[PDB]
Amino acid sequence: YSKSMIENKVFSSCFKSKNERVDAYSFACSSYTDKIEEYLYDPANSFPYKRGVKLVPKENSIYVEVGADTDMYGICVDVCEFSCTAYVLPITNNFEGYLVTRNPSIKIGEILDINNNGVIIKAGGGPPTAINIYALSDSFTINSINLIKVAIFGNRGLEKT
Amino acid sequence: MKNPQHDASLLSNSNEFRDKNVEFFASGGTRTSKFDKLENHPFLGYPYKRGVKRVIQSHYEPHVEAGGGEDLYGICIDIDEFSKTATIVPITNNFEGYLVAKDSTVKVKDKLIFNKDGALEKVTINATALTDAKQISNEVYLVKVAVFGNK
Amino acid sequence: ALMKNPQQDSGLLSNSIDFRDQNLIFSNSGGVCTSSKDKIENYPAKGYPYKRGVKLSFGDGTTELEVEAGGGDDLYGVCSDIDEFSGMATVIPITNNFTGYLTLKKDGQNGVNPGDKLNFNQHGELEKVKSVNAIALSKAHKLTEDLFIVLASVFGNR
Repeated sequence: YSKSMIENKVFSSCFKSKNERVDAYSFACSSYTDKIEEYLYDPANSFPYKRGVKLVPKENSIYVEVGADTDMYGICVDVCEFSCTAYVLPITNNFEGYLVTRNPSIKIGEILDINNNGVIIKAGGGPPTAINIYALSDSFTINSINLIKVAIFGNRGLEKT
Repeated sequence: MKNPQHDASLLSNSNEFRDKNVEFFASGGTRTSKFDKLENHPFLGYPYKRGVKRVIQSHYEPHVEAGGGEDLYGICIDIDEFSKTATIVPITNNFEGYLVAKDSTVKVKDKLIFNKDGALEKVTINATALTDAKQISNEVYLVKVAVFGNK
Repeated sequence: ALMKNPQQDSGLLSNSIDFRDQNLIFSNSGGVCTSSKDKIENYPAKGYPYKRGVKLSFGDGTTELEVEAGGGDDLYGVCSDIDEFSGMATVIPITNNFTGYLTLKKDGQNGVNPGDKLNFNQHGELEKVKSVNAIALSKAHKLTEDLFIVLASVFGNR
């Protein structure tokens, strides 16, 4: 898929709850001194936008591919499809923003984990979580893709259950 | 309180430039970089110079309170009483400064963990003590540490 | 070896005609791809921890702490540059990710390939695999019979 996604016959119809857009600005709270890196991504394997990515050093360049929490390099916050370039916030930096999830029913304050597809899921799935992820809001569906506001702050000392 | 505002009748003699920085009112850190990330958050209690955890629930936005362990979120380095806010250095950012210690047992070269009350106690590891615990007043002990994360 | 710059002089003038494979020198301090928002510290240097993992070393108490080559459960950062006149070592904290050329252990260096997970030994040398996330992005390059360097990306603690 894509982020921008088209001519319309008519325009689409308060200030509240207007941020529920797939192409919304990922950082709920931004900050200067946040490190952002550029990498290449596979244009036919998996679309890394708003997903946890890992570094795959290929024979021609270092790419980023959707990955699990065990081998996560960071979070892909934006993509330039013209150059097929992914922008990554390293895991060493804090993040507070909207990410792609696969569970349409997640409550606030729950512990979360990133799966092999770079997707937010409940931490009770069984895999030992290695990152501190907490749900700051209930998951909402855009009609279909599920998004959720999360706070990610570093790695977890001892893997939980 | 960070700055207990009390009126005095005589000026206090302050001329020596040594042993003047180890005090409960000295906010911030001993060494600070321009590229350090700071976040202001609503707080409950008084988590000043302590490890802070983020508590999430009329529904209100998540706040922070003194805590540690698996729930450790950051360190409170400064406080504003009027706005009832706390400046926090996230756990992903290293910090060097004086923090609250549980007791006087902490010495140099000691690995320290944030307890459930946000105080540094000897042994995941979170900090390495740089100096011995010093009693500012009553049971308040301040220790210089260099936070590096969680093991 | 024990100096970032070649201790001995040279009897030749550089050609400076090609642009490929010119960054393999040991004097290439700093990172290869650096961000302006990187937190950088400096510390007194005990030994020569250049291009190695550095850990805190204390004394009796009469003198301030310093940094020495090391790793494992005591790793504190990575040294990327050294000012010899002042004896000062530039340190990038482990909480800040780094990408650059680092010293590689001369044991199984041929087995090191891009994508191989690495870790720091007790002497600050990168070794093929625990608690520190480091990934090799190239192969080992030989500068001296005992000196090998590898491009690595360190991105925090496991």
